[PDB]
Amino acid sequence: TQSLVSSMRGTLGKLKLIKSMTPMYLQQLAPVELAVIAPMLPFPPFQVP
Amino acid sequence: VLLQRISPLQIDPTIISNTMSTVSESTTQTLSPASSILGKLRPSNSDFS
Amino acid sequence: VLLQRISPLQIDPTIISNTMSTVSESTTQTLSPASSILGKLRPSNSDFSSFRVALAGWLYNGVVTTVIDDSSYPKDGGSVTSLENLWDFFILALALPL
Amino acid sequence: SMILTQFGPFIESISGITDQSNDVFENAAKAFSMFTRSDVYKALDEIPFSEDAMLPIPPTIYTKPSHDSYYYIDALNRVRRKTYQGPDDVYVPNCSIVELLEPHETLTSYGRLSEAIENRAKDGDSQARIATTYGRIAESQARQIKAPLEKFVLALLVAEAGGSLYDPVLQKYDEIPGLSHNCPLWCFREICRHISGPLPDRAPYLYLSAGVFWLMSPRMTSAIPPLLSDLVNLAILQQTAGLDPSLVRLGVQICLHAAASSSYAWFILKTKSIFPQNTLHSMYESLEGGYCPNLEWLEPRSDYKFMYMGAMPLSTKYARSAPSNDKKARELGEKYGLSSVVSELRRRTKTYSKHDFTSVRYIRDAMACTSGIFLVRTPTETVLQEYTQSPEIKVPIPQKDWTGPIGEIRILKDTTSSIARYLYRTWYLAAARMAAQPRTWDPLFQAIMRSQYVTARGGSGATLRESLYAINVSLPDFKGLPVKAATKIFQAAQLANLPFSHTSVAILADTSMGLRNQVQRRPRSIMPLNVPQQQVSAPHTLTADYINYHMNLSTTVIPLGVYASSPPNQSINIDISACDASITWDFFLSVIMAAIHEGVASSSIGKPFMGVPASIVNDESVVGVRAARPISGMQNMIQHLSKLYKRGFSYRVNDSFSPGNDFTHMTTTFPSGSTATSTEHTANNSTMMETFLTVWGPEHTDDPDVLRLMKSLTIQRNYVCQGDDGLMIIDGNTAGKVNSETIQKMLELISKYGEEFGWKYDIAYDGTAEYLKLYFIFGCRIPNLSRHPIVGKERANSSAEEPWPAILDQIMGIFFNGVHDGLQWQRWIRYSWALCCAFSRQRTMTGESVGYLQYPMWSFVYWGLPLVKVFGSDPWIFSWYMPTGDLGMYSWISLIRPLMTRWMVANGYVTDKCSPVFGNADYRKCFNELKLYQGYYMAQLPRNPKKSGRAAPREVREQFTQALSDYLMQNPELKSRVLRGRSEWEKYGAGIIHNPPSLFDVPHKWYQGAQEAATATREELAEMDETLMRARKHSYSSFSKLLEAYLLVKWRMCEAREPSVDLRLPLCAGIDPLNSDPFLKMVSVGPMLQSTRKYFAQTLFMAKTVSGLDVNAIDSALLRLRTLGADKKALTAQLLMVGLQESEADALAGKIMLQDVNTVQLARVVNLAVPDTWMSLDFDTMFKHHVKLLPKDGRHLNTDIPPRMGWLRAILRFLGAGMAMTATGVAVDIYLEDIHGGGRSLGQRFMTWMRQE
Amino acid sequence: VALLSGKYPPDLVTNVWYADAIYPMYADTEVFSNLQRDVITCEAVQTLV
Amino acid sequence: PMSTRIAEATSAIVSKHPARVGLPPTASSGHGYQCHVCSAVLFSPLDLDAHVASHGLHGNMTLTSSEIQRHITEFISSWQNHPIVQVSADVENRKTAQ
Amino acid sequence: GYQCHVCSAVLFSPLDLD
Amino acid sequence: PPTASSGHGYQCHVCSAVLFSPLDLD
Ligand SMILES: [Zn+2]
Ligand SMILES: [Zn+2]
Repeated sequence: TQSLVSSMRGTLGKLKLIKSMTPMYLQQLAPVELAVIAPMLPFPPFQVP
Repeated sequence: VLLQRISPLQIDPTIISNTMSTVSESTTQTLSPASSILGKLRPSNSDFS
Repeated sequence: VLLQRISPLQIDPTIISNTMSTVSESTTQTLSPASSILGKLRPSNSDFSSFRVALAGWLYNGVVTTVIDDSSYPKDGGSVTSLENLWDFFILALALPL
Repeated sequence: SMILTQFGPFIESISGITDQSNDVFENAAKAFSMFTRSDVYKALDEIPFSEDAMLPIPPTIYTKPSHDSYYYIDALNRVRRKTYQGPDDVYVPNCSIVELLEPHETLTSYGRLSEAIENRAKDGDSQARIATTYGRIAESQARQIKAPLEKFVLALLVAEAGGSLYDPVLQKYDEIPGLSHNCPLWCFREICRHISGPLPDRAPYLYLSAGVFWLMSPRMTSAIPPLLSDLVNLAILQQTAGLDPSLVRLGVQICLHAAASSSYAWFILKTKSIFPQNTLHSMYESLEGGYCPNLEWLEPRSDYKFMYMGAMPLSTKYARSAPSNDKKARELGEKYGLSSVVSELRRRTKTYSKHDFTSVRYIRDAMACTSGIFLVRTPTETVLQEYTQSPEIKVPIPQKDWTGPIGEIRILKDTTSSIARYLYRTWYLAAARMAAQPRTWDPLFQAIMRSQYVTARGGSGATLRESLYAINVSLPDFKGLPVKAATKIFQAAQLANLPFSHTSVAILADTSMGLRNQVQRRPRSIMPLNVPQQQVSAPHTLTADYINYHMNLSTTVIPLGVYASSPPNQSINIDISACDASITWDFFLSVIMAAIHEGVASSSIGKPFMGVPASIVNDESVVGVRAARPISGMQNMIQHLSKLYKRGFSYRVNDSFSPGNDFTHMTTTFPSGSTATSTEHTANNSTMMETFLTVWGPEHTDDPDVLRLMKSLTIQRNYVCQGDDGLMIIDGNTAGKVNSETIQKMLELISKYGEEFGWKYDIAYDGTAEYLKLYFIFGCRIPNLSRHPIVGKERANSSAEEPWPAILDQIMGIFFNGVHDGLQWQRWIRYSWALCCAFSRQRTMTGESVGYLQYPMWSFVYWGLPLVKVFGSDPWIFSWYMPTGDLGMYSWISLIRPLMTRWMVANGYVTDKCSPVFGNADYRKCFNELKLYQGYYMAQLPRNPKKSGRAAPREVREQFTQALSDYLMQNPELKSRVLRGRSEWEKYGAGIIHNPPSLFDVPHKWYQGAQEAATATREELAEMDETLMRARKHSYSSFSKLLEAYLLVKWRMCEAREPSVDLRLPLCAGIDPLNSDPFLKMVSVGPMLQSTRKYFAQTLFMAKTVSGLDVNAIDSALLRLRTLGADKKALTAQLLMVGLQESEADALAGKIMLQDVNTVQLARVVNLAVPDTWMSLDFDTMFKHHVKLLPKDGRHLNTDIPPRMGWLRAILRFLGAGMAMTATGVAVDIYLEDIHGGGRSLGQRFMTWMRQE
Repeated sequence: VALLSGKYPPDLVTNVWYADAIYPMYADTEVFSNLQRDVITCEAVQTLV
Repeated sequence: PMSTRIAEATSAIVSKHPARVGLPPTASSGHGYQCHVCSAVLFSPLDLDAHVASHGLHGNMTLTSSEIQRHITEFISSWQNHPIVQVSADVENRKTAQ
Repeated sequence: GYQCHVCSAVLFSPLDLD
Repeated sequence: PPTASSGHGYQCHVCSAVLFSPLDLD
């Protein structure tokens, strides 16, 4: 009716605006770690595009 | 398990509960969009691997 | 402790709780601004000596610079969507000019 | 067969064949009281054994020499014993008890210590005093058991004669081997037969409650009464802890070699670590597979929050890289002639190579078989052995590094080459930041400091009042009070109105002794202190509390070691031996008192502490100048405390076990029961580990590996310690486990650090974690079964023990210690049935009239023993994670309620009146017949009651209570606020509860707390008997208001919760797919994962949860006045009767009118409580997510609750979760069915009961 | 849940953290002992044909 | 020896044969061969015991052995349904180690 | 003999149950 | 419909459990 609708809107907007750090980590720290790890690895990478 | 020991990123699912506790829910209406999340987002065997 | 005996005002123990009864809410809600106030600020008369130290620190600013402790800040940078951090912003915006 | 002739229905009644009823319960209890020791020893002759229990017994036990060569007389007429093999050989010999004995007057075959030898020893003869010393210490060793000895093995035979049982979940018969197989019953039987011999009487000794009666057999030795306790302990554990034959046989062999030795308890000490060293300390040493928990630290390293991120496999890299154990353990087995046992244990340990359930069960089975006696010696041996230790300091503080005296304190210099400057820095900054707090000058904080140490366990003013008479001060003795003079409350009421300068030389008095026996350890000698000495040591406790809470903060239990034992994360266990004796005035207490006396100087410059005025002492701290400098209060307390720390302590020793021994001698050991002991030891442990890792480590190493390791370790992130000891977590790096050679080099460097300044680190490094005596390997909890014996109870004094209703109180504790440990419930809970049935009848001895006493079975189920079959139900139907009390009772009767109602018409109890709970049946003619109502209210009756109250005259009683009020409350603002709160509470809120928690209860509460240990003799025991008789002869008509209030609601269980953890992971020893119920419940709900000591602290609403009175009662009173009405001034006044500044009480009352309370805290309006059986398991997620309202069928209109009085949701949470946990099998999602009254009727009935609590 | 709830340490510096974490990996030198196995594998297939 | 007994306990708790096959479903080859209230077929033990329980009325629900075993089968079915333990191994197999 | 689902009263004939 | 009543029968041949009615027994 009304209050469930507005509460769902607010829950969704708040969940959009959670203080999360995992996307920034995947954006700019974890590829450096994968590039450091990957030559010290017994099975080398094997990638199709 | 090698990436877990090099990643500075940690996983704290109390962040989602602490940011959940700001949404306003009436005790009246039967659907709780806040508590559905906290019942759902706990994974199956509670593994994060 | 020396200004403690000179100053006429003491704390009125019941201004805060005699307020917030003019405005109220439905009990159906789970959030409460008045009990948010009474869980946020605790008067307890231990506030009072710290206020008197803050008032006495105006005499000595060349050697002592009185600042606000980091524990008064909302530990996250806060969030506008939280009434908790809204009250934190209110408290800090009152307390900073002194 | 003979036992079967009388226990036909009962053995099958408890084994799940027929249901348990009151009839066979009471007939069996008639049989349980009717016995004789010959009737018990027909049984062990009757059962034939299968020869796998049979093994040779050496004949050297029965023939032992005389005891005259073992004791001698010191030059001060002290009776001490002669050591032959080391100075640790100071214990009870095993020899020759038949000769110093006189027979009983009507028990012609049983006897007693001779009265003639006692009289000749009270004269002061040499040999008579030696003989009565040996006799009384043999009595005191023989006494250390809970109940008489044969009663346990009788309950064993009654329970375990049923044969193998049927597991309902696994659908198979268990292969727990029968009673005909076990070694310890065979050894028990044969030793009793050979000790009896030609005698017609067959028991080796008889246990009266004061002292034991012996048997006049010429082959009797004193090692027999601890041996029979060990053998009945192994026989009771093998049936119910799922042991093998072989480890039990090895433990029985070690007990036989213990009796063959020259001293029994000495051998049990010296071989206390064969079983852990060969199995636990040397485990797996090459592996290939398994599973281990993957815990992960939550980043703020003071909060101790954890995350279970799943299971993870193992590999060859995670094999045990700890150093070897072979040569030391083989030498330990070789030195005492136990090489076969250590070779067998090592041979079986080297077989296992996979981390799963069976290896962990093997470790638990090996840990369970160490002897479970309590080691006992005379108190003169304790005081003359353990107090003569003293630390050696190889690098002392040089004499140039101290300045001149300030009063009687010297200051450590700044230009100091010694290591003590870091201790000086830490304790300085801690004292300054403590004294700068405005919390420390709170008079409520001063009042709770004075309320902290005057506890009921307070003694030894026994020369203080004589010394105060020796300094000519007039003390009131308060003649005419039923208090004892030894209590600290009476002493503080003596010292209430006296200035500090008069009681200043009260500090240098002595202290008497307190003894406590322990499992497999030297007996702990706890000691009190008197009132001015515990008052004057207040900065010494405040500064250490500031260290442990704000600066270093190690910790103020299980999941810490589950993290630290996980196989990429090694752990080093750090024990400090003789940690009380190893802190003296030479190093520690000198630099401690100097740093506290210097650090408190600034922020408290003229103002005095409680009672202690300011003073002045002269100083020579600069070599050129000499002056007199004014001294504040806390500095003055350090000045007075330093004299006592420099002098050392004298102990007033009086033992009852040996006449003629009375002495005092000085010592330098730190006192065990002070007000600053554990916090002080944690602070010093943390500080020395810190200054180790940051200074002394890098100054003495060349290896870049050890240096790189010690740079990364710090006490804030990787070191947790409690009391004296702790462990150190070593994190696993990227390449796997850290190299063990560098860790070994740092370890042998820690030992060199300890041997410099006095300490002696006991360091074990084996790939496991010990922490607060809990042993964890690879993140798996292992209970030590030998730590909790079933048979023995600690007794220190020779005084006679308690009356009847306390020996029955201790057995719920026995069952709950069985719950916390891992036991096969199939025969364990059935043993609990036979035992608790066996303890139920008493035979009182009142004059000329015959009276009997018996608790019904429903009382025992009300206390927490869940049933097997109820009224035609399925066998083995209930779990022991049920709540105790009304919540439990409700839940498991609600699980069966339709089938129980349908059983009511079997043997028809039919009534027209249709109730919502039962309907067709009546419940009175069933339940008052079966004594369910009488047993329900009889379980509710208070145990161990007593009231002496010996006619206190009103004047001196009032003077005692007024002086106690004057000592507890000095500051009259506390008096003003509590009289104001009392007046406002009787104005506004009184009438609905008529029972306030107030501060003036505490003078009265301490007054009767003095007489909580008066142990008056006859009249109130007969009064207890009369109350139990009238409560038995009654016939009630219902349950209480709580349970009838609960009976209206209904629930429904389905859809079977998803598993919290992996099923293949070994998480705890003794739970597995063989143990269906507790392991299945553990996998259903998951373990705790929280520190759970901050969880309960977050619950309680008090600002620091310190009152001296029952903070649960204050929170309950606030919540009960919240839910019933009661205008906010009632809650303000209720807080002011605990004592606040009239403002924060008003603010907190306006708060608590409005905010939503947590689920666990709302038990207080209805007096519920989480049972301690749920402490290992998680509950919080089950409350938040798996017991929910508003069911899957939608609304039913017996599901709505108004927005006002919404606390019923939180109590219905407890209700549904109890209903989940009482059922066997997994925890199950439960939704809320109809409640038949509505939220209106439930709220009205709840308020109706809360009218009168 | 790991995408939504991630956090860094409250005071971290990435070069110090990575220079701490990465060094034990390159302390190990196993990766040079695989290339000789590669030598013997290629020599084996060519001498087989 | 113990490992046989604990292995039998594992096989008792984990295997009620709900094991999944790849076939077209046929009216003959069903796990519910003869459900003993009405003789139908439902192809799975969880639906079969739900069929046995649902014909009983929900005020007459008493815990018994079959009522426990339904929750056991549902629990083990969801646990085997989880994918990380669908594809897992504790030990090597001479190929992964190589 | 048959029984009811609310209040669990057991009776004998099905019409009496109704 | 509900069917079970107060019966006269017991003794399951396995598990040694005797109980209320033959309709619960089978
Ligand atoms: Zn059917
Ligand atoms: Zn009905």
